[PDB]
Amino acid sequence: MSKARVYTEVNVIRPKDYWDYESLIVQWGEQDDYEVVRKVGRGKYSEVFEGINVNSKEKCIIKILKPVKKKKIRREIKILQNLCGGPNIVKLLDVVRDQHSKTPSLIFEYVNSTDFKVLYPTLTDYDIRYYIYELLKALDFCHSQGIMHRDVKPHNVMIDHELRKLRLIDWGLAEFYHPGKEYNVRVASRYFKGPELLVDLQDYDYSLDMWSLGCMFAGMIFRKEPFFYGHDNQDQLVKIAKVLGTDELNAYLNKYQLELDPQLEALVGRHSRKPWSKFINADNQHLVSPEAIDFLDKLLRYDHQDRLTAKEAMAHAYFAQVRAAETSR
Ligand SMILES: Nc1ncnc2c1ncn2[C@@H]1O[C@H](COP(=O)(O)OP(=O)(O)NP(=O)(O)O)[C@@H](O)[C@H]1O
Ligand SMILES: [Cl-]
Ligand SMILES: [Cl-]
Ligand SMILES: [Cl-]
Ligand SMILES: [Mg+2]
Repeated sequence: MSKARVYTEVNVIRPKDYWDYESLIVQWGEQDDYEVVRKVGRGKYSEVFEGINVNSKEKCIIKILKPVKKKKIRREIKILQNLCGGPNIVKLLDVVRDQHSKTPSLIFEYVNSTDFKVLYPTLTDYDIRYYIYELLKALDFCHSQGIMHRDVKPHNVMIDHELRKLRLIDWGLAEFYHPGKEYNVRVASRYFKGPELLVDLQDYDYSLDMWSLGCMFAGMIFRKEPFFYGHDNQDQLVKIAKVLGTDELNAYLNKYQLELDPQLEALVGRHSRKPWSKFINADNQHLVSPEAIDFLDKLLRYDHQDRLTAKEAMAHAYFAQVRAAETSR
């Protein structure tokens, strides 16, 4: 079986009540202490509003969880409480519920987000280095708490470009890492699913989040988001294989003793690894550097054991000056 290279035993050492979200008894707050002000988003499982504290009027975010199973409600709540206060994690402020319908609501800090479709074309070489570093600080922290995010994507990375604050949000797909556990591969979003999700490798770890970050980083520096534009889960692996090459995919399949479907094998075919320099053009050359390619190259690997950890990534030469500006304080 496969185990994480780092933070392998966190949930083994911690007391059971840290990761046993099934047995969590929520201590709810007064639900009438908040009221919606304007609907701000939606989803398959919730409907998030810009709320407002009834007293302070101070704004917030009210994520009203739809009829989901109580086991998944407790999981997201327990993860948000374990990660509260960590660097660049969205701050859970309160947890309330109706008392009549038992419908729960998660109260978050408000973030003056700029949607990635609007913000990303205006990001510079320095902006990308800074924001990816802030996102790496969030991933390293949650990995150090024995938790995988499993839904890293631009829609879940809130950026207030005026204050240059970043917040990793949406933890409804997050899970505790237990060594040797077989997880559901129906996680994350199509364009950011790691190869392990597309080949049914169920004993994945924190490195799944590093692949998703790699897809984001590729789409940013090449100004081609989504970078792997697959039309379904099978075509997603095909889009990956024509970039990374099939010969390293075959080695990946042989190592973990996996096998592709007869149908999927016909679509993947045989392909040479494409050099990252082939994706440079006049519109994105100002964002692409040799350090950027080396850092990207060490994230997008079939074998999840060869991907950089978050801490290994923060130490890459691509982030040298960002660390210089950070240590100066
Ligand atoms: N703290 C926040 N501040 C501002 N907007 C927020 C905040 N949290 C969430 N949102 C908005 O709400 C949207 C969806 O919230 P989210 O927590 O991802 O619910 P969701 O149902 O899990 N979405 P999904 O990825 O489809 O499952 C985001 O894309 C933002 O536009
Ligand atoms: Cl799940
Ligand atoms: Cl290259
Ligand atoms: Cl990590
Ligand atoms: Mg989301």
